[PDB]
Amino acid sequence: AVPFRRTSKMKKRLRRTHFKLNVPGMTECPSCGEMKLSHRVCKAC
Amino acid sequence: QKLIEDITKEQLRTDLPAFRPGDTLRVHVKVVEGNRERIQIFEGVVIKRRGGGISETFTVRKISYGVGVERTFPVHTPKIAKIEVVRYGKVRRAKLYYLRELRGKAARIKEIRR
Amino acid sequence: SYRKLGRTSAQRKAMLRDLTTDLIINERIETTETRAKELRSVVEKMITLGKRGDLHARRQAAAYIRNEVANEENNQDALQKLFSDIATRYEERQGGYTRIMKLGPRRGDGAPMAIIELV
Amino acid sequence: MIQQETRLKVADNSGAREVLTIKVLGGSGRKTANIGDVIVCTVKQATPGGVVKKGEVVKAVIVRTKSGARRSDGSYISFDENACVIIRDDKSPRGTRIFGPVARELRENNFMKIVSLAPEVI
Amino acid sequence: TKGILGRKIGMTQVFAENGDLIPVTVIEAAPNVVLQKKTAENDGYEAIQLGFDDKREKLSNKPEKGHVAKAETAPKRFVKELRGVEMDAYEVGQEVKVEIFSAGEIVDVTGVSKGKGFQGAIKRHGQLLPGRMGGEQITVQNLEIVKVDAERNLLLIKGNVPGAKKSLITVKSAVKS
RNA sequence: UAGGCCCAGGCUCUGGGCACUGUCUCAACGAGAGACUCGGUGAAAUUAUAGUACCUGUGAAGAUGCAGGUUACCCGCGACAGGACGGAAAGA
RNA sequence: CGGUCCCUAUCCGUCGCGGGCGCAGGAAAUUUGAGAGGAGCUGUCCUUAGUACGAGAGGACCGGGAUGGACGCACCGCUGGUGUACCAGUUGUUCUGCCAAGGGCAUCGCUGGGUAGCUAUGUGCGGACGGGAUAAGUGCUGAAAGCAUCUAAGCAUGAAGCCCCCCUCAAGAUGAGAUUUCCCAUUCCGCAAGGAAGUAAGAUCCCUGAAAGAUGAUCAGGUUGAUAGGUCUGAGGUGGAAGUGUGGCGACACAUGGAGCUGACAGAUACUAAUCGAUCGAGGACUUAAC
Repeated sequence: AVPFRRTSKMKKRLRRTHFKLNVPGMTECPSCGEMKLSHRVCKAC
Repeated sequence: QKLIEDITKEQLRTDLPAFRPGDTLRVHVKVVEGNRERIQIFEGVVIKRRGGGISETFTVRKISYGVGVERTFPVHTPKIAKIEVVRYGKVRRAKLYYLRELRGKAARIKEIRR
Repeated sequence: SYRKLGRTSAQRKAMLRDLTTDLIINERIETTETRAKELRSVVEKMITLGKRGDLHARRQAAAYIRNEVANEENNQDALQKLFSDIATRYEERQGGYTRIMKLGPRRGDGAPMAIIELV
Repeated sequence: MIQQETRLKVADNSGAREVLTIKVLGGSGRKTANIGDVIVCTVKQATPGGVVKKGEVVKAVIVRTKSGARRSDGSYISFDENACVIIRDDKSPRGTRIFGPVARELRENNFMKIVSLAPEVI
Repeated sequence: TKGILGRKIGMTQVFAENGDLIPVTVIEAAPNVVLQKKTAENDGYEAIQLGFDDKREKLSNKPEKGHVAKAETAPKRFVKELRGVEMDAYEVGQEVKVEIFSAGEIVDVTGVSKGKGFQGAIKRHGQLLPGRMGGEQITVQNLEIVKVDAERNLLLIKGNVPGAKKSLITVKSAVKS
C-alpha cells in the first residue's frame, strides 16, 4: 500500500476530469427579476 | 388486494363457530388411511390463530399418554367436517406459548371458565 | 419506511416532540428539509387528535405534547391552544394542514433549509 | 431435525432408556433426519434387566420430533421431545410394546408392524 | 408455441379436489393485441409482436402512436415478441385472450428477479467477487396452470415466479415438453 | 451491580457428570460508529523518467520495458486481494 | 523450505456501475446472433426374477416405475427467524401543583407477542428427452503378397470427449447488423467549401417517489393527476382503553364494549406538495450501377 512511483502531470489531469461542478437550476421570479432555485421560495421576489 | 379476495371468496367456509385462543375445541378431521372414510376426533386447547383470509391457520394442543401433541390446521380446510367448542376460557393473551411448558395444575389453571 | 435522521431511537422521538410543540406554538418554523418532511406527519396526526376534542384524545395528545406556554397574556398551554384555537380553525379541511417551502442551503454546512407552516 | 450427537428418548420395552446418534443412515451427504428415518445409536442409559445393554451400537427409527412434519393437505404435526424405537435388521422392533403416540408418517414407509403396536397413531 | 403477457399480483392458496393445498401466483392479463408480424422474407425470422396494458395518451409519443395505428388500439405500455409460433392463426390487430391456455397445461414463466443492491461474495457466490445482485432475467420451467378465469382475465400458476409485485411476466407453453 | 453446580482422588493438578449456550451444522435479521453522497478544513510513508495488457520462449538472479503471437474505443467511481521484486516474517 | 501477517492496495490485473464520443439526417421502440459463460450429481425400494447362470449355496445384464439426498435458481402463499417510531404487562426513582391518568432514565430497563421488508432450516422448479460428426477400439469388403489380412483405396459401429437441443449475456461484432413508426427539409453570413441562429419529432435540468439504489444509473409521476403525505374506509397485530357505574375493608373484579390503539399493506378522496420556467436537439458528403 505504498505508491511505487510518483504520478505524472498528464495522469493527474486526466483523473481530475470528472471533478467539476454543475450550473444551478435557476428560474426568474414572476414578480421582480430575481433568480432563485427552481421549486424554492421568493415571494420577496 | 381486493382482487385476491374476490378470487378466493368461493372457497371460504361459513359453517364455522367463533372461537378464541384459549378455548377447547373438538375437531372432526377426515382420515382416508385404508380408504374406508373414517372420522378421527381431536380435542385440545387453541394456542394460535394467526392468518387472515383463506390463509388463516390455528393450532390445537393436547396431552396423550404423557406426550404433548401439536396439530396445526388451515381454517377453511375441506378435511374438517365440523367444529364445536366445548368450553370457553378466560385468557389474557392471544398466543399461549407459555403453557407448552406448564404441566398439570399450572396448565389446567386455563380451565378458568367465562 | 421512515428516516432515522442521524439520531438514536430516543433522541429522534425527543426532537420530534420538541419540533411538534414548537410548530404548535409559533405557527411557522424554520428547520432542515428532511426534518420538516418527517415532522409533517406527526404534526398532522396531532391536529387530527385535537379535532376530535374528547377527553381520550386530549390525554393521547398530552402524552406527547411538551409542557410549554403558548402565550403569557391568557396563561394558555400548548395543549389548550391545540384543542381550542387550531381545531376550530381547521374545522372544514380534510387533511393537509401544513405546507413546506424550500429556502436554500445553509452557510455553516450546506444543509437544505425549509419553512414549515400551518395553512 | 435430528443430527449427530442428538440425544433422543427411547419409547419401547427394549431396555434402552436413551441413546446418542453416531451417524444418519441415508444418502451420502445427508446431515439431518426427520420422522420415519433410521439411525445408528449408542445406548447411554439403560435399565438393568432389559434386552439391550448399555454401550452397544444399534439401529433405531425416529418416531417423534419437536420439529414438525407437514402433510399434503397443508396440516402439520409436532411433539414435545425426540423419540426413537429400537429396530433390528429389517423394519421390526426389538420390543413388545411402544409407549406414547407415533406419527402417521410411519405409515407411508413400510413400518406397519410398529404402527399396529402403537397406542394411538396421529 | 403460445403465450401472453401480464403482471404479477401476489401469492395465495387453492384447496384442490383431493383437498391438497397448492401455492399459486396470480397474473392479471387484459386482452393482449398483435401489433406486428415479422416474416422470414422481410425480417429474416418469423415472430409476432405482442402489445399489452394500454396507457394514457400523454405518456405516449408520436412514433409510438404511429406504430400502433395499424392494429387500431391505444398505445401499449409493454411490448414483447414470441418466436416459434404458428405464423398463421394470428392477424395484425387481433386479440390473444387468457384462454389460449387451459387448466393442467405446462408452461414456462420468465421475469426479472428482485434487486438486492451491492451484495457481498458470501451471499453472491457462497464461499467469485462481490457486486450488484438481482435484477436479471430468469426462467422457471414446467409450471402447472391451476385455474383460468375468463371474466377477470386471471391465470393461477402453481408455485413461485421471479419478480416483484406488479412487474411484467411472460407465460409461454413449455419448451422441454 | 453482584460467583455456574455436584461426585472424586491426589495439594493446587488431573479428573468425571450435569447445566448452559451462535464454539459450529450454517448462518439470518436488527441497532450504533466508520465506509458512501453533500458543505468546511486538510496530512504521511513512497517516488530514475513513463502513453506501464496477456501467453510461450530467451535471458546474472524471477521480463512491463527482449523475440514471436493473441487480445484491447476514451475517462472515471466503488469493491477484491491475484501480481503485490509492497512491507511482517524466519527459518537461518 | 514451507509459513505468516498487514494495508485496503498508489500501480497492473479481476468484478460491478457510470460519463463521453462513435456507428454519414435527427429521433422512439422491437430485435438477429459472430462470440462468451452456465448446466453435466447421487441413494434406496418395486419389477424383469428367484431369471439366465450356478452341484449346491448363491445369483445377474439390460429395460422400465417410484421415493429420497446433495447442489443450483427463484419466492414469502404455508412453517418458523428477525423486526430499536406496533400492542400489552411490570421493578426502582423522578417529573407534569394533588387523586386518577401519563412522560424521562435504567442494554429497546426488563418481560410476552408481532405488520411490512429481508430471510432458511420453508415452498416451487431444474439437471430431461433427444440428434450430428468423431478418437481409441470392434468390423465388412479387399491390393501389395493371384491366398489370407483393420487398411493399403472403399464402406460400418463406436465412449462421463466435442457440437446442436436447455438457460444467460451479447452489434465498441470500429465487420459498429435488421424491422416498424415520427419530424421535415427554415433563417442568416459566406459565390463554393463551409459556418452561425431559432426550432421540429424527442429529451434533459428541476420537483414528488420506489418494484430500483453506495453515488451516478434504472423505473412510476409532474395539476385532463392518484407520485408521496394527510383524511376517510379497510386488511393484519395486540387484546378488553379513558370516564362513569356497580361489588368488595383492600389489593382488585364486572358492565358500558372484540373495546381502545395501531410504522413501513389496500381502495377512495386533489385537502398539502409535484408552480412558473430554462437548456439541448435535423436540414441529411461523394462515386458507380439498376431504375
